[PDB]
Amino acid sequence: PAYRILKPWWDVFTDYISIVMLMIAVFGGTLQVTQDKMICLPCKWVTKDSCNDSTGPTGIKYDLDRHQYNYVDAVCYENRLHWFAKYFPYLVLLHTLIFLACSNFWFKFPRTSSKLEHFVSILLKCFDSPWTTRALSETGVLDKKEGEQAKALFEKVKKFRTHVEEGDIVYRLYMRQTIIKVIKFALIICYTVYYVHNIKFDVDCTVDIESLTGYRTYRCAHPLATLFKILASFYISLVIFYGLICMYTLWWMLRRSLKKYSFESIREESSYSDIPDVKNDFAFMLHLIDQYDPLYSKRFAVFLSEVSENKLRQLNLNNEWTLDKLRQRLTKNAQDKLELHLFMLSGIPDTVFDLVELEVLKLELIPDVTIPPSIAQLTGLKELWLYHTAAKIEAPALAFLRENLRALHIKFTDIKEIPLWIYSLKTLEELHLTGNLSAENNRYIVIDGLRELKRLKVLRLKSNLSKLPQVVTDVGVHLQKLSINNEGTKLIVLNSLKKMVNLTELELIRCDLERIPHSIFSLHNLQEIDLKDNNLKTIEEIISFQHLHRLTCLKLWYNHIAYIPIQIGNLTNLERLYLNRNKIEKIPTQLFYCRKLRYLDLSHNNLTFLPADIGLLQNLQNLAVTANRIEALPPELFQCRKLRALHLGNNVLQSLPSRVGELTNLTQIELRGNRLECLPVELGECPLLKRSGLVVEEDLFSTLPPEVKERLWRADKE
Amino acid sequence: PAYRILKPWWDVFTDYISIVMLMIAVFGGTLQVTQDKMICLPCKWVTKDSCNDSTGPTGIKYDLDRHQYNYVDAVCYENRLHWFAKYFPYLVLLHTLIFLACSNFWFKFPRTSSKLEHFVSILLKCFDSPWTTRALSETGVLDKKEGEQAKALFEKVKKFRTHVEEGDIVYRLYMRQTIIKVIKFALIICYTVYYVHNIKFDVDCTVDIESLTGYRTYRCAHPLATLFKILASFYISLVIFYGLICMYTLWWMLRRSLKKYSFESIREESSYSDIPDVKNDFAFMLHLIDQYDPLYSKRFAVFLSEVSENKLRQLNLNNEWTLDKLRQRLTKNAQDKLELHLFMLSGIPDTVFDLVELEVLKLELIPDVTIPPSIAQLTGLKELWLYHTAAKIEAPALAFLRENLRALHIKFTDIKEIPLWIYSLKTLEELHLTGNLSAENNRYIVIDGLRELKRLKVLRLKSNLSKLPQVVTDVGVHLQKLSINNEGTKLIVLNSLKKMVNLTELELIRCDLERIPHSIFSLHNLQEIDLKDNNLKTIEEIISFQHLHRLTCLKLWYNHIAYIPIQIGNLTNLERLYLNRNKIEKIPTQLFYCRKLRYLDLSHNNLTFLPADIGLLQNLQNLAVTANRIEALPPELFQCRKLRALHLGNNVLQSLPSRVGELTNLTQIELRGNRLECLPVELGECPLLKRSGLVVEEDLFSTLPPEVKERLWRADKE
Repeated sequence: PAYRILKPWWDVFTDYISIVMLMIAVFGGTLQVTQDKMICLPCKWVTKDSCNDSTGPTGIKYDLDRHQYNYVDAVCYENRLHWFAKYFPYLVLLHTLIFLACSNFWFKFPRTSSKLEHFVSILLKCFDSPWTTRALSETGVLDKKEGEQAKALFEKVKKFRTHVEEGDIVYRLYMRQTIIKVIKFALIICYTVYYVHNIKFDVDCTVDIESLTGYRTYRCAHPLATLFKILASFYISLVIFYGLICMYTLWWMLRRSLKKYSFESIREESSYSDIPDVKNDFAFMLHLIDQYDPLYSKRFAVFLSEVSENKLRQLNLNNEWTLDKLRQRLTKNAQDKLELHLFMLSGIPDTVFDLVELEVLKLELIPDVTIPPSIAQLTGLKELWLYHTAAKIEAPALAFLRENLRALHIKFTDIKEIPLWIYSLKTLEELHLTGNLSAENNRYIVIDGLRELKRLKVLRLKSNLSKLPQVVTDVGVHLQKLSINNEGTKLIVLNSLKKMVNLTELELIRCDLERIPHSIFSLHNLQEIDLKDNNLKTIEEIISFQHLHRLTCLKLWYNHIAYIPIQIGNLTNLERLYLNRNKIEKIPTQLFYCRKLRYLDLSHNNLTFLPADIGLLQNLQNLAVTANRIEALPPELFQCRKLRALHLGNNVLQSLPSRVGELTNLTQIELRGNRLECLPVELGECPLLKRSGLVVEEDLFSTLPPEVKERLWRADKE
Repeated sequence: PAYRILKPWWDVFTDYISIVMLMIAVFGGTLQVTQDKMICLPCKWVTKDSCNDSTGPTGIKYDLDRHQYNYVDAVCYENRLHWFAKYFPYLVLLHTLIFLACSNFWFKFPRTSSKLEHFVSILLKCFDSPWTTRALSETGVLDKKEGEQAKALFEKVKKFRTHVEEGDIVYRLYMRQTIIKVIKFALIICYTVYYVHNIKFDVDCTVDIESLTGYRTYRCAHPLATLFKILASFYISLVIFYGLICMYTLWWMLRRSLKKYSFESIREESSYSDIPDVKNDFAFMLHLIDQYDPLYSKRFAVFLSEVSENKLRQLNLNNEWTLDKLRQRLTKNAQDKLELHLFMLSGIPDTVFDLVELEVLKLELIPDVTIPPSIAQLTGLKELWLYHTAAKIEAPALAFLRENLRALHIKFTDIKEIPLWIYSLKTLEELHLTGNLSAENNRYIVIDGLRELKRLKVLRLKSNLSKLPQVVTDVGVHLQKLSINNEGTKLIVLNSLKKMVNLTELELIRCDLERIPHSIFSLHNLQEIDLKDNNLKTIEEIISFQHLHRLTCLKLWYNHIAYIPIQIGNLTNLERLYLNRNKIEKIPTQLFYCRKLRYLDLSHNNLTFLPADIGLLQNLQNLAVTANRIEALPPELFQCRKLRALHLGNNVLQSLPSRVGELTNLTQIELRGNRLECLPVELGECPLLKRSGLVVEEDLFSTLPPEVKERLWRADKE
């Protein structure tokens, strides 16, 4: 059936003893009801209310009719026969019924019956699940339905365990009913042994009946006395055994503290040490199961272990993300390297470590992930991005990283979630800290270990830092690229950059400087300068940039500057100048003294006209003047032949010179938003020009001869 | 039901006998309770407390009313009727109940009830499993679910076997209850046969009742005496049969030692000889099953054989390692041919032999590997790798390998674990021994069979040779490439290389020569010679190498040479020369006389400067001068234009000569570890120059003008 596992050997022994006692009770009751007469005979001679018992023999004449004998039998039976001899079977029946009631009370009381049914259903479901079979076998691939069933079983087992530990009702009812059984056995044995000698075959009744029969005392015989006596002896022996069993049950329930379950055997033998001991009302059920069969408890033990749940989740992720299905999700970043980005995953699948070709791994919002040593299988992995991810490392994996790690990007909201092994990677070249290093008024101790990286070359601090850290200044002695994104927070250098003399990039995006630092003049090794959104008003510091012999990538876009300084003519080695999103009205001629410009870009600025000496800069390749008040392009703009990109959008350009055919290198040109009424007929005289190379509105697209349109459409096939 | 298989014929016979005895008990009980009266009559004439039994006949007047007769009947029934006549049905009921209880004890006792239920569940599952059907049919294609279920059933059967052999409980209870049955039958027969004569129709009761009736003795009649007597005879016959059955059960359990199961008939008939005998508490259940039906035991026996587990593993391997998986798992080795690597696999999947394009097979740590004839299905297979695997091959597959096998790789630690059929492979061309052939005071007898293979070209002995085996000396007269690696173990020749006349490769890696052997001079046909890690001291024997007019690949790295002899100039055929990892203070100029050097490399040498004569080596391709204290490079060296690779690591260099720019065939060059600070501009103009070709420090790369960097990186794509 179903509840056979919930009854220990003593319970079934008591059940069978109760059945035998019920048979005794019904046999005695049938005996009494069918015939329990008391055959009484008056005796002539009386010796203190007792019969004296003092040619051929002859019978004794009593002159009593049959009905008088029946009456004296009835009176002597009701009055002078001991109540035990008359009511033994009924007392046995009542005691057996009470024993059965107190044995089955917890099975029938709904408050505990529901809990028992829930526990047995859960135990049966957890006993036969193949996940338990696999876990016991281990002491590769499982079906999705099986994994989902195991996950649901884990969840409901945990919820049931949480719900049950506060009950403490099944154990209380079991203990109370066992106490009732023990005390009932004590009383039954005492009174039955005391009164069993009170039943006998021959009895004497002096019932005081003279006016109806004529004799006072009667010698009476009870035919069932011997049978009732042997039945009482049998019932006494049965109750003795029942009481011994109940005493054993009490001793078992009072010498173990059954509210606490050990659960140590499996966790010390199978090494499943992460199984906490259960509280009251659940240790009792497990003890009962142990008394029935320890294997059920052993198989149910796996569902309470965190290791089992964790490896179940890992197997679920392995099934969900196969190798072929995961190579599909591989993507390429801007740097053209294989990138695997995990988003909102429950963890790191172990199948991702089979991709030897993996090069970039990005982890974003995965909770409490431990990088398994299987990462040692990978070879080409160089970038690891942990955005809001706390990753814990193992010993072989940490050494593998310290040997073969190149890049690391981490974003964090609190310091406590940053890796504690980040400093152990002494070969990391580039680091990207986009968290919030401003702890509780600390001197950036959380990054004080940045000096450990002796091969650190790129820094990407974006943490709203109020000032450049001492540790950063120390580590910048061998730093190639320094990038600070202060998000508009005011930053003060205060003579802190001259320590670094090997920096090549000094990106200062949103540092809110408002002034070009005076220490940047000491970094003659700087080549790329970016000052986006620093609220810079005066940029006359170009008067000191000529000492920097490698200044070639001066970028000053997204700023508020009025007039370009003449000191630009001081510099000569400028290759990429960017001054977009500014308010500049006049373009100086001396700016063109830098004949090495390649990617000059002046777009979204309050410009008015293009100087006619731009042809003097024949090395120009790109020039984007989108969103500017440029009335017309001067012809000298087309003197250059090396120009490639030319973006003139949202500009008031009424006319376009026909000499566009002079430039063969003009690849992409953008003229959307301009006030053009007709297009040059030499626009098609460019061998290298595709559909994406021309960006104009359709309405004016047909004003040119259709032949060049057909040529362009023919060249746009592939 | 389910336990009918667990009850032999004696069990069901005893159950039916107990049913019949219970019918006797209830019939006798109903008889006694319904009417068990004893009709007594007083006798007037008495002879020693016994009735004497001494015109028309007339009745005898006793002057006793009916109630006096009832009283004397009751008294004579209780006192002078034998207890057996009154309590025969109740004793029969008690004995029947005890017999039933001791028969069903083990089924109802939970400790053995759970074990029996688990055993019968496992037996029923293993009886109808189609895996047993296949195994018995064998004395094709199997579903994945069926195979998984079969593996799980195998595992749980093994676990149950491990759990049960320590029990020894069910057998003990069965033996004890059979002993109880036998002794109870003995006592029942004794007392019942002794007291059956005590029941009789006519009885005499001298009950001493004079004050109530007036007669001393009474002749009484028991109406049920004859019915009870025939019932007792029937019950005695039934008990005799029951006792004989129990005696047979005891004899069956005491002449076979049921703790141990032979299990040898099936394992000797079906060739499943690998079925170990089961221990106690599990052999007993098998004996019971044999008593019921041997077919259940035979079908359950397959799960206890290692052979069935092995073939189930093989089938699961074939189902798992599908054709597509192995096809995708094929790799390209260094030799540019299809290769497949098997690591720690339990066997070779049969789907592997369906990859006709396979050419190289690698097996490592595969235990008890058997090559089926289906390897003849493979056609492109040419090399076999047997790493720590003992391969067993049949006649057709052996012929296929004798006809279509080129190379062989075997790894071992013992002599015996190598294949004994290796010498049967006539068309073998390459051999790879990586074991320990140094046996107990033998002249390498095991490899003595190498004389069988006259078609061999490559021999790769690696067994830490102390003396060259005579078999190798005799077989080297037709050998092409001989590579020997003793891992620093001493090697002696004593005129052992003179026998060979046509050898070309003489790799003597880590053979602890400590001196150049004098037997190598006779091998004028050698072309490649290497003496790495041979503890050499002086190499002035080059005068004896003038006989070798084909010596072009003499390698002497990883040695200890004080200086290069001046006899190198006598030779002129040097094309690949190596003296790496040595301590030589200067390179003599005569060594540069040989104009046809192409792969001269001198790395990790204590060299001071390179003579200008190195500029006459216009034919040199690769030159490695890493870890050399060369202060400057001669301009004459850069005059050549056929140089292909120049590696410079950890060298004393402050600047690079400016005439390298004239080089156009320079494919690659490295300057890592040097304290250089200036990179000449003319280095940026070269037809053969890419980012991979020139790898230098990041800081030093920024000193060159950037205009060529964009052009180079734009062509770095393809």
